[PDB]
Amino acid sequence: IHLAEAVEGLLLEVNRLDELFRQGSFLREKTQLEARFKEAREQQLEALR
Amino acid sequence: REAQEAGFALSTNGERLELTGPGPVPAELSARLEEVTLGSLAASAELEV
Amino acid sequence: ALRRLRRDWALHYLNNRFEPLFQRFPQARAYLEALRARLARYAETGEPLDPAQWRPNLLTSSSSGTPPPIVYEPYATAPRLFGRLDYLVDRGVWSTN
Amino acid sequence: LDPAQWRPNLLTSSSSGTPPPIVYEPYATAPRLFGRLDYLVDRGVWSTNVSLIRPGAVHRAQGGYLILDALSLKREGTWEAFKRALRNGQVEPVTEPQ
Repeated sequence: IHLAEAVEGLLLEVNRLDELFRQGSFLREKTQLEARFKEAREQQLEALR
Repeated sequence: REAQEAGFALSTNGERLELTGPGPVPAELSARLEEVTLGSLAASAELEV
Repeated sequence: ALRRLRRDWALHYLNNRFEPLFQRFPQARAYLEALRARLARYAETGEPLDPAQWRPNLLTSSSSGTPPPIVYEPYATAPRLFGRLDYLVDRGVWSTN
Repeated sequence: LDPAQWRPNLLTSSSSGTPPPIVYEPYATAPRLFGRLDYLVDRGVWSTNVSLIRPGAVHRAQGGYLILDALSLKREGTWEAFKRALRNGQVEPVTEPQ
């Protein structure tokens, strides 16, 4: 029963996970990866310019 | 009080946790923000349980 | 790359949330790590997750040791000996779990 | 919660004691001996419940006598199931393999 309630909480932890998927560090790391891809797209844009 | 240590104000909207103030907040401040957010969502889950 | 990073952070956060579960149930390591991998897949892909397929099924509880659990089965047949796998037809599909 | 799955199914009512409830079943077969479990296909699912079990000869023989023929047992192959229902009290309303 302890493991049953524990795995119930672990399954409910999807809310914790997808709420962490909009946190400050999430935004920071997504923005730095997007900034790498964005500087790639930029240098492309300015070369075409 | 963690935010007001550096002189930063807070405006939370329930699920969303954020603070108002010019300039970048300390890294420890953002870490505490995310820790408090995770704890709040967890305690929410156990309150439904 | 963002999908892979989301999977990695799901792995990290669920390692944090599962290590107490790992020590609490030392011999349930395989099921817990499989659940963690499934949650990582949920994070990376957005694949829907159902509790009905990831909830352990209670077979038999304690018999208090004494008397020992004795089960006489005069109708020795495969469905009654080795058990049965039911099939609920939800939405028209014979979806099992 | 559905009442259709939590409503007790009326198998057999009183026979006023006298005469005793006698059920002669010359067609001694498992669906008629041990009863049948029906299957209403609602919304496309073969959803069953406690309300879809039909009493057999054994169910309406309770408190009385069940008359059976040896031919209808050794011919229809229900002798083993019958003697298991007798010895072990294993009366199972039969269902189709589907």
